[PDB]
Amino acid sequence: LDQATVGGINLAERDMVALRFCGRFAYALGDNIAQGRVAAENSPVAVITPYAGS
Amino acid sequence: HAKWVGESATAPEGVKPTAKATWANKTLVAEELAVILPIHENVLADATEDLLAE
Repeated sequence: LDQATVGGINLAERDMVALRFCGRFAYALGDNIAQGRVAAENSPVAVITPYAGS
Repeated sequence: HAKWVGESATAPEGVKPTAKATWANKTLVAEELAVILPIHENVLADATEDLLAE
């Protein structure tokens, strides 16, 4: 960018330029896998949490 | 005219000035000047010189 206004900075008026970085991403988890005739609730993920006591 | 500049993204000394050129108009206007020289036909005949040439 060499003419845009970004964050209130007028680039061309100030001899500035900017680099505009972006990417587009998505996420999905397949987490209630088939287990028989009856629909089941699961997760492929388990968590370990720190010792809370003192 | 040009100006000296800073580099600040936010302070008023980092901004390049705007400026004008300008034109104006002079004019020729045609004006007339003139004279009429009346003379009597007998005087013009009796003179020794061509008073119309004069």
